[PDB]
Amino acid sequence: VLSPADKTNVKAAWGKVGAHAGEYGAEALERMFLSFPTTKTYFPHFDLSHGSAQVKGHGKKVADALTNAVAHVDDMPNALSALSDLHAHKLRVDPVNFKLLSHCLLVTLAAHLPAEFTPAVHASLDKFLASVSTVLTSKYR
Amino acid sequence: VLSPADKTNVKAAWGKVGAHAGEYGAEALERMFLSFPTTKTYFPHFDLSHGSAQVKGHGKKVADALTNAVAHVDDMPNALSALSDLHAHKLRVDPVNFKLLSHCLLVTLAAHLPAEFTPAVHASLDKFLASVSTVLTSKYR
Amino acid sequence: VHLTPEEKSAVTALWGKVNVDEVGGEALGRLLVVYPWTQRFFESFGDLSTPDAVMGNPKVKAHGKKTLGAFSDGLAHLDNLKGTFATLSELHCDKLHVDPENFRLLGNVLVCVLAHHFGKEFTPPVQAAYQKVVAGVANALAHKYH
Amino acid sequence: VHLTPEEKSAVTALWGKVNVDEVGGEALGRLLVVYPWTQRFFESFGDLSTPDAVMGNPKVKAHGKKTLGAFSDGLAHLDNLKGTFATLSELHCDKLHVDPENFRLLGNVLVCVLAHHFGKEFTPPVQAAYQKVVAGVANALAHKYH
Ligand code: HEM
Ligand code: HEM
Ligand code: HEM
Ligand code: HEM
Repeated sequence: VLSPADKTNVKAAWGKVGAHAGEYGAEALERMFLSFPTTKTYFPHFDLSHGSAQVKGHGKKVADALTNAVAHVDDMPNALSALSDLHAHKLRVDPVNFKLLSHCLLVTLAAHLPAEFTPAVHASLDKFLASVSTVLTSKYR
Repeated sequence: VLSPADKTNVKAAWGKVGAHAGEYGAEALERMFLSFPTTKTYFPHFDLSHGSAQVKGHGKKVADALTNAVAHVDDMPNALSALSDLHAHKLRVDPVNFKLLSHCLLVTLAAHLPAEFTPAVHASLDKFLASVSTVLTSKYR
Repeated sequence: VHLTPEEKSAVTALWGKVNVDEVGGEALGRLLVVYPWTQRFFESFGDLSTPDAVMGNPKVKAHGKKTLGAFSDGLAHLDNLKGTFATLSELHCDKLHVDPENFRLLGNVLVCVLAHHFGKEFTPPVQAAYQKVVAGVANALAHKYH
Repeated sequence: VHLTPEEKSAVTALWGKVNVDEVGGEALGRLLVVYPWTQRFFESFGDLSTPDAVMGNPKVKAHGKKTLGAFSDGLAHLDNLKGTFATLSELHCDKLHVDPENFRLLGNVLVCVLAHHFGKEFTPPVQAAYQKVVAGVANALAHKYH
């Protein structure tokens, strides 16, 4: 469960991301495909090279979805509804993969926010990213 | 989330367990300790030899708690309340281990309920142990 | 994998009793019903709408026997799993795009099926032996991923 | 672990800039804050009640230093992680009762701290190399469990 101190930490950190959200989104993905080669099996149609526009474009979608998640932190299941139907009925990405993106997202944040990536903010972001993951896979079965 | 069909499926299979729940709980644990040896790190203070009183007792404790969860399946959080606190503040078992016990409880059940362990009951059982595990872990952080 | 002499004997003695086609179809079937996301690869198989649909799907049954056949032949090479599955590992990665996580799921489903089929003869130590075998195969099948 | 010439040089060059004293105290402090259940192994350290408490705790600091220093010796023997950590492996299992899963969590927190400390110097390809290192270190530590 996300506490009020959690919700504050997240809003504050995601506030700094700002207009770089799209850019952080893409680096996180790149971090994922390089560190966890198995995740690439879901993008056989993309050019996965560094500087890829396809990666860039998807990085932007992801990041915007989370900006959406942050805006609706107390009503996440409704905000992410269409996204949770999509991955459960069409994409069908194995649940283990949400942990791998979540960690790459975290490392991307750490590398860009030297002053804001406190031990406590680190803990609320990891909690927040597990709740997004839980919502997105809630309809798998 | 568990559908209505799921709840019917779980109540039906657990019915058959009936009186053996306690012996089933012991066999599942012994299967866990043997297939997954790292789970033994949480029972250094137990005599883990086959047929030990400590295992059989614990086995019975675990089954009672499942039966309770089966009886109050429309309100698990509230029913397992005391159990979440204990595991969250005291025991502090890493969440990965709930998956391995869940698996050995499923193997136990397959082995003892030939007639009832259909494809559809197996799915409901697996969703059911995943919810129990989620409940048991919900106060970790 | 590392199995003692006694672990291999257990494994081979039980397997001797297996109807491959029969268990092949059942395990693949259960995977598809218990972990529906695994259905993504099987769109050309046809009707997968219900548990009965899946379990009665000839496409599923035939996939299941080909799958478990390959497993079955790997049992003869417990000392060299990687060597035996290296080509299959490459196919899975480069052409089929299968997340290795699927391999861990089938392994578990497989162990549930032997338990269902063997009842009490599937003892705790026999499980354990088989748990290594399954982990072994999944690791071997994931080793050429890149 | 298997590392390309580029990966070995990546790992090695960054490690050279690290002060084990402080990266260690940080990684451990963060493990205890982000995954509070790991605090079960450190009841004797005292007050781990608030993020500020854990971080300023001197026992956490000394310990983190001890851990990372051992970690450092492994970089030097990246070719035989198993043989290098065998003693500590037995210790963590037999005497300490540490679920090996904890090794994985620590590995992940350490990557986070490297990113945070170094920023844009810690690029994707550098990350990936360091992901291989930590995973191999974790497997090396869990090796003698039984
Ligand atoms: C925080 C976690 C995630 C979020 C918020 C997220 C969100 C999204 C969004 C917003 C879309 C585009 C939907 C549309 O507008 O058409 C999408 C598509 C997609 N997602 Fe997810 N996703 C997440 C995790 C993942 C992971 C871990 C994987 C695989 C490893 C994955 C695989 C994909 C794929 C393959 C597509 C479709 C790509 C295409 O064909 O353009 N997602 N995701
Ligand atoms: C299906 C999930 C689980 C259930 C229903 C469950 C239930 C219980 C119950 C009823 C007790 C005893 C409570 C009491 O005496 O007040 C207990 C204690 C305990 N559980 Fe859990 N548990 C589960 C999962 C786990 C797992 C996965 C592990 C470790 C791998 C674990 C480790 C323990 C430990 C170490 C104790 C205390 C043992 C003792 O000193 O008696 N539990 N659990
Ligand atoms: C023990 C584990 C497995 C083994 C030994 C195995 C083996 C095989 C073999 C022998 C084939 C045919 C290869 C050829 O064309 O020469 C194959 C193809 C295939 N496998 Fe796997 N497999 C395993 C697990 C899985 C899993 C879990 C999935 C997906 C959920 C999967 C999906 C596929 C598909 C989609 C094909 C292609 C079928 C076709 O083109 O008709 N496999 N597998
Ligand atoms: C993955 C890297 C790790 C390495 C290289 C490492 C190494 C060490 C070393 C060198 C010692 C000191 C033994 C001595 O000074 O005699 C030690 C002790 C210890 N380690 Fe680990 N460790 C690691 C991770 C962990 C983790 C993740 C945990 C638990 C969360 C842990 C729990 C302990 C405990 C409880 C002690 C004993 C401290 C005391 O006496 O109070 N270690 N470890």
